Amino acid sequence: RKRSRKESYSIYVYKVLKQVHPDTGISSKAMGIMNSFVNDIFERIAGEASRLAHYNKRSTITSREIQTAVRLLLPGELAKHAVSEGTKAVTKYTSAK
Amino acid sequence: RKRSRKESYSIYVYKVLKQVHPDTGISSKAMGIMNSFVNDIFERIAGEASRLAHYNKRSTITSREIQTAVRLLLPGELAKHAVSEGTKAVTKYTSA
Amino acid sequence: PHRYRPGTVALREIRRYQKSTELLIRKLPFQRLVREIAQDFKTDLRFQSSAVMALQEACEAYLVGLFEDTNLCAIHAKRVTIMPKDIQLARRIRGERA
Amino acid sequence: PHRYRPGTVALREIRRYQKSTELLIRKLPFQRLVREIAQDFKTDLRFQSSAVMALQEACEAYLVGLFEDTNLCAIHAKRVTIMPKDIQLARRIRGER
Amino acid sequence: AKSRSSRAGLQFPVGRVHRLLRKGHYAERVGAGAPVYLAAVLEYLTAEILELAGNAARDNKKTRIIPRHLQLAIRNDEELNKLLGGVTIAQGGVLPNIQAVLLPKKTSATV
Amino acid sequence: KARAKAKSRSSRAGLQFPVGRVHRLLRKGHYAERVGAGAPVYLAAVLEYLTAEILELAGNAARDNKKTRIIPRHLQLAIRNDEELNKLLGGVTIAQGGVLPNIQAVLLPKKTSA
Amino acid sequence: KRHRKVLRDNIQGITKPAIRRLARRGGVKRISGLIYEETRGVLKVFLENVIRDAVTYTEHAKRKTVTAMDVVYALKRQGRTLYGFGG
Amino acid sequence: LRDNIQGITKPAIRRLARRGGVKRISGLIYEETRGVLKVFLENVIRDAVTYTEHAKRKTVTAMDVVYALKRQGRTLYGFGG
DNA sequence: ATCACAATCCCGGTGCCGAGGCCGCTCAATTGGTCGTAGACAGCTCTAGCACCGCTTAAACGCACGTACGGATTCCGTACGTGCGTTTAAGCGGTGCTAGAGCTGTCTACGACCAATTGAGCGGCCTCGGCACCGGGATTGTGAT
DNA sequence: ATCACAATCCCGGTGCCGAGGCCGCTCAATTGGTCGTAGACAGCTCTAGCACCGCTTAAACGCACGTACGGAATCCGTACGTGCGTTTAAGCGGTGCTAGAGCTGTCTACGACCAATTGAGCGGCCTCGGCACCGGGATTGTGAT
Ligand SMILES: [Cl-]
Ligand SMILES: [Cl-]
Ligand SMILES: [K+]
Ligand SMILES: [K+]
Ligand SMILES: [Mn+2]
Ligand SMILES: [Mn+2]
Ligand SMILES: [Mn+2]
Ligand SMILES: [Mn+2]
Ligand SMILES: [Mn+2]
Ligand SMILES: [Mn+2]
Ligand SMILES: [Mn+2]
Ligand SMILES: [Mn+2]
Ligand SMILES: [Mn+2]
Ligand SMILES: [Mn+2]
Ligand SMILES: [Mn+2]
Ligand SMILES: [Mn+2]
Ligand SMILES: [Mn+2]
Ligand SMILES: [Mn+2]
Ligand SMILES: [Mn+2]
Ligand SMILES: [Mn+2]
Ligand SMILES: [Mn+2]
Ligand SMILES: [Mn+2]
Ligand SMILES: [Mn+2]
Ligand SMILES: [Mn+2]
Ligand SMILES: [Mn+2]
Ligand SMILES: [Mn+2]
Ligand SMILES: [Mn+2]
Ligand SMILES: [Mn+2]
Ligand SMILES: [Mn+2]
Ligand SMILES: [Mn+2]
Ligand SMILES: [Mn+2]
Ligand SMILES: [Mn+2]
Ligand SMILES: [Mn+2]
Ligand SMILES: [Mn+2]
Ligand SMILES: [Mn+2]
Ligand SMILES: [Mn+2]
Ligand SMILES: [Mn+2]
Repeated sequence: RKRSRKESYSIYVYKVLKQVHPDTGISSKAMGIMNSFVNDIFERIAGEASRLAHYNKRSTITSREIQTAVRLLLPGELAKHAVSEGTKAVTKYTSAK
Repeated sequence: RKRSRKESYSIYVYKVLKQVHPDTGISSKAMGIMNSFVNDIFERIAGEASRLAHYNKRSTITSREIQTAVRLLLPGELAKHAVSEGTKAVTKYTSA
Repeated sequence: PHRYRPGTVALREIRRYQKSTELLIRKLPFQRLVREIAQDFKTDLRFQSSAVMALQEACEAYLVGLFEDTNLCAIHAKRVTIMPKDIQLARRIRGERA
Repeated sequence: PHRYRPGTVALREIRRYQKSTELLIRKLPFQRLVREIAQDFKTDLRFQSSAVMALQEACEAYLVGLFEDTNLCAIHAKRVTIMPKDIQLARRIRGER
Repeated sequence: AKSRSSRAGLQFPVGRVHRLLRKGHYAERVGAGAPVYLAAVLEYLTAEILELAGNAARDNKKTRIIPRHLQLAIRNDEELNKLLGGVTIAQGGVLPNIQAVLLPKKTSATV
Repeated sequence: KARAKAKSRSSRAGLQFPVGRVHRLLRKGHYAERVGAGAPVYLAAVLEYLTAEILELAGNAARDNKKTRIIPRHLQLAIRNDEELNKLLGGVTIAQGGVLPNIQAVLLPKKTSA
Repeated sequence: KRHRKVLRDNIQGITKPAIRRLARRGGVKRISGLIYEETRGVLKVFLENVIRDAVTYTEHAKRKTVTAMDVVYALKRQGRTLYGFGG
Repeated sequence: LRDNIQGITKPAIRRLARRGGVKRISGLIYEETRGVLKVFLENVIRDAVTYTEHAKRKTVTAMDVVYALKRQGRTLYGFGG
């Protein structure tokens, strides 16, 4: 027989799981929910980022559109922590040219 | 002098107003509401057509994505009439 | 004989069902209702088994949620008994109903 | 001499305000609240006057709608008088909390 | 028929809609038929509300449609009220509507 | 002039989530004509942060339920007991989640015993 | 082509106890006898609405098989986003 | 900018109630209504100001408010967009 | 309070199947390089946002007074919850059939990209008719009697 | 019933200014040509949806019975609507100041696109440890007394 390659975020969700709870697993259904969750928030932030660019007559989605999209979409503390992780990752990456 | 170009559906709203109520006019604010409406429904129909093409791995939005978008977005009779006017307008354009 | 006072078994049932996550409508009846309704829209539709399970998970969560709002409408009226007028108010305020 | 019975004027006021479209909050106290609230998120902000008018249109239409739902919660309890518990139930069911 | 609108039998601007569809981050490609169907749909919905709105104007002895007429037209039409259920019409007000239990008792007997 | 020891954009960013993947999904998504280099890094970092947050609370729910594996019920308990995750996912149904134990006070039986 | 039997009155397979169970999960202690037919009616409207959108996606894709994804996309349209079937 | 919430007067709230079909109003509604209004305005203005900052402006536009209301499921017609 | 007794809770034993690890092949992310253009930036204009003040007056305010509403109480009838024995059909595990999902390879109609052309639609300017606002004085609606 | 009297209606008058038309300049739509690949279309494999069937049970069902519920009916106290005189400040308008929005032009850093490259992540394949299920004791609450 053959295959049919379907991408999911499963390996990254496992890696992150291993970091926070090193002796915990996850059922395929729970992983299904985490995959739903990642796809959902992705679409929300990119969607909002698209509009932000369009509203401001800009051709390009930058980290700054992502940042503004995050403050609009996430509540309170979640937004603060999300922006720090975002800012830290972009600062680190731009040094690692 | 000369303000920056600000596009609107105003001339087309008036042309349709005159087909329907030739003796009727329209306030500036009412024309603002009608513009908001066209922009709103444009956004909703184009948005659905976008998702529809993507769910089906298509790079192109055809009148077929617009029709399905319209069936998902419009209630019952509005949809029947909207599909009819849309199909009629493609047909008559494909011929001429 | 032994006889529970009315409300005691109802309260046990709330504790048991709020503790579990299992689908509460029997599956075969749910699947025939899905096929009858779908048929009336288009004939000769098949269903992935998982499509019927997605509809059953969505329908059950919608109704569990509605019954919460409905309960709050009953209690608002100083009742303990949900009535169709409570469902109608919750649906009206939800924007599901005119 | 003579006086209208309680509720007779209130009916008349409903008929009057449901016939009309005019904004029912004095514009200048509304404008001060908007500015006061804005300052907590960003100091030395200006507003297009049409920006404050958009906010006033949106707030009064929301509150009118909330008052319709509140009224139905009051009548549901066999009352003719709206109370805070009525606003709270309408907002809980609207999913505003 | 130089203009796509005239070719389509439309008042609304097919060329403009085609441009907005292309510039609008909806797909890599837009078929020729798409902006005809969409323009047509937009005209039809515009006609439908301007028809009910014009009626409201005449009913209120006015020559000119104002926002109130648009609000009366939309909220009194089942399908339009459902389409625009999430929308506030600036300066629209609301439909006259008093709950039966709020009305006085009709004097109720004689005189 | 040897070029490569392959270095993931994820490793450059200090992330487990795939910067490569996320960039490609942003270029294929018809979101804008162009996507900057930082966009996918920031976005991948926000998706990682929120994942960590749900898995932290879900792991704890599993451990409370005497289980080593996270099930959807654990994700629902985590999400619905957290004010901000609950708001973020207020319009989302978790299949096989069930609900929080919650009985309105008035429904509880009258004062008994001592 | 055998043709499956005719489907009639299947709304009644949403039984009084199944509806009690749902109400219990929803925190309900006491249930008027008219609740069962009102619930059936509310459920029918919800199912018709989601199935209508889902079959519209199925038609658009030129299939005769309603996928989980057509239901998931139909739920999302209706503001009833469902996780766990290909979200 | 001290206590501008009380600028929303008992009578102004009573007018809004009237347009919403309300015949009789408890004395506690006025403070309840003020709380609800502040929460509504805080939520819409936070988002509007956020669009302002992203546009690197210092002036809140109608359009900022219209995008804010759209995000909150409170779409407003008559102010552009 | 002080019981018997249901129903739930908790425990370790049982055995089963899906979580999770390996493995090897492949598609997609990476490296490196070229080319053109979006937007950051710097400069300049004049819009419209803001401050401030005086007058006019309608709206807000607060206080008196009394009605009709909400809430507490008592009651009575039967709609519901509980539990019994009987009835019903879901669930399960099984085989048996093929429809249609979904993948590949082919290959041209169709939509992107482009240059050159011109008329549809935009802002500027102007005015006059629709409608807001008024008060004359008419009939209706509310409440006192 | 009668009888204010405030509200409501409709009327023609009147004076304001924005709807809507005319003009003429311009940029975005159209025309006609190129060129590349998206997707129709046909063919092929085989996953998974559907259908039939016979048990075994647990769930669904109808019915007896009663009690706690909901709703009807009454009474009492004051919250809240109405109307007044008094105070407040919104709205108006007109003047006077400058922030900064919104536009321009310049130049280059940055992201699209292309080729060559290789290992991250895929499905296939396998297994054994987590947990669903069980039966059997302890423990917890309810209802009787
Ligand atoms: Cl097309
Ligand atoms: Cl960037
Ligand atoms: K300005
Ligand atoms: K199949
Ligand atoms: Mn940890
Ligand atoms: Mn155990
Ligand atoms: Mn296996
Ligand atoms: Mn696996
Ligand atoms: Mn390997
Ligand atoms: Mn690689
Ligand atoms: Mn490079
Ligand atoms: Mn530029
Ligand atoms: Mn009463
Ligand atoms: Mn089977
Ligand atoms: Mn076949
Ligand atoms: Mn096929
Ligand atoms: Mn062509
Ligand atoms: Mn013009
Ligand atoms: Mn007069
Ligand atoms: Mn008259
Ligand atoms: Mn007149
Ligand atoms: Mn004009
Ligand atoms: Mn001309
Ligand atoms: Mn042209
Ligand atoms: Mn292809
Ligand atoms: Mn029997
Ligand atoms: Mn009672
Ligand atoms: Mn004035
Ligand atoms: Mn002024
Ligand atoms: Mn300056
Ligand atoms: Mn500037
Ligand atoms: Mn630069
Ligand atoms: Mn794998
Ligand atoms: Mn193993
Ligand atoms: Mn073992
Ligand atoms: Mn098992
Ligand atoms: Mn057991």
